[PDB]
Amino acid sequence: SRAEDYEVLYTIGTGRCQKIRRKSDGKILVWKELDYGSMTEAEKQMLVSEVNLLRELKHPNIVRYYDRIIDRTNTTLYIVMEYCEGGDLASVITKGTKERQYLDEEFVLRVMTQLTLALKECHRRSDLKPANVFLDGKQNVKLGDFTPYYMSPEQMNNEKSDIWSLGCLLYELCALMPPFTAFSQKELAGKIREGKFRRIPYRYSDELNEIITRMLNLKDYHRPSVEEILENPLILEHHHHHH
Ligand SMILES: COc1cccc(-c2cnc(N)c(N3CCC(C(=O)O)CC3)n2)c1
Ligand SMILES: [Cl-]
Ligand SMILES: [Cl-]
Ligand SMILES: [Cl-]
Ligand SMILES: [Cl-]
Repeated sequence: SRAEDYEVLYTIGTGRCQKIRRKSDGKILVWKELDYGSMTEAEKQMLVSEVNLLRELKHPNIVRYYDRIIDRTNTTLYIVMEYCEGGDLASVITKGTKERQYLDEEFVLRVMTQLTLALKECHRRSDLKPANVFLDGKQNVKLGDFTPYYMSPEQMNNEKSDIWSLGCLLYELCALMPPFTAFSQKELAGKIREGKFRRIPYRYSDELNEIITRMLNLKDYHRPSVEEILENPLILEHHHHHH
């Protein structure tokens, strides 16, 4: 549990995220670097609190956080977590736009199934966007992190709010653009409150279109619950995580 136990391979993004290798057994991991040198005792206490709660989230569809490492010489805290070799979903959407190629329905069903189960676990314990959703090396989808395109009408003015955000994310995976677009937040808010959007492309089934649309209902109480989503006939065993 010291930084010297690991070698940095390279920087993933900029605190700063780095792919690292554990020296003892060669295991590939990543860590996030948090410089706490500019923080008050009160801000460091809330940091330690947040980090200890991260450690108890064990679920196949939530990024796994293993360890935390302190380096007082640099006032740097390192959060060691699993490595998701597939990167984030935002980059998958970007790729699709550039290649002018829509994503497979099977892929969208996997994201839906696995993110719905991550949310179910989050709700049971008590920010859904493509940049916070990660892919591993075997088609598994994991929620991480922890212009407001995905802002729900009610949050504009609740576990059903998360359903709205998943609807927006799944819609963007299919259309390669969010359901509501605009140049300012006030214009965005107008579009959102009206609750109209284009059908996802026709290569996607009426059944997939229907459930996404339901998640985007203006009335939180008409959006399907996590349990109602998972009962959908589209969602099969192979859409779930597999080790
Ligand atoms: C090029 O490969 C990439 C691209 C983008 C992200 C990643 C990646 C891989 N594994 C991770 N555990 C990871 N993180 C997911 C969790 C994030 C968080 O808790 O702040 C930090 C970044 N990102 C890899
Ligand atoms: Cl898994
Ligand atoms: Cl296209
Ligand atoms: Cl269309
Ligand atoms: Cl199969």
